[PDB]
Amino acid sequence: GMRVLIVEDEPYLAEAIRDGLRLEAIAADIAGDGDTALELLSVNAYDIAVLDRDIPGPSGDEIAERIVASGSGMPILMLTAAGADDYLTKPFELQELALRLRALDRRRAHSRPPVREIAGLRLDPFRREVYRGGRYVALTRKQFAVLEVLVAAEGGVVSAEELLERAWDENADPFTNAVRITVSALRKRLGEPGIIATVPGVGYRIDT
Ligand SMILES: [Mg+2]
Repeated sequence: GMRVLIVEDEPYLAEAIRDGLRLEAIAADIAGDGDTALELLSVNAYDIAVLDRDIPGPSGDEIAERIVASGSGMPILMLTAAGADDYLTKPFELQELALRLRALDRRRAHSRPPVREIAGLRLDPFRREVYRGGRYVALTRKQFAVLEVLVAAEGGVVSAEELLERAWDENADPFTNAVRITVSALRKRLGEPGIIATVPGVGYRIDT
């Protein structure tokens, strides 16, 4: 079934909302503040984020911006007292929330969430961290952006030109030596065994 993240700070409310979804076959994790929300987003995968706007720590709008920047396409539903796919005013009927969640999910029912793990690597875009078999590998911003694209291709081949468009600038001056030296540095950082394969005329890919 569906897994959602509920971020709401009002006492008992986050737990009560998860409770109302339980028998709707919609499971949920909860958080009362933005720091906990980000920590959960670094570890678990969710189908939708339900975010109260005014919460302690990083606000609900700041969480929404970081989800949007992650490039996952995960739908976001904001809760308001009274960017984002939809907004819901508190208090709301539970059937109303379950309807919005299902509608948001089925719009993208056949799309796939990003590939963040392959061949031992785990990539977390929220903390911008890479783990190889559980071992932390520090990476520069450019190295991470290139690796993020290669991992998301799940062994598919990515040209040096696409890496330049996606990790430097969509209308960049097509010079690919910078991409080549960055991939080479990434290979040194990741270590043995070799995980980034070169396809001579086309580009690079994650091996196995
Ligand atoms: Mg609040």
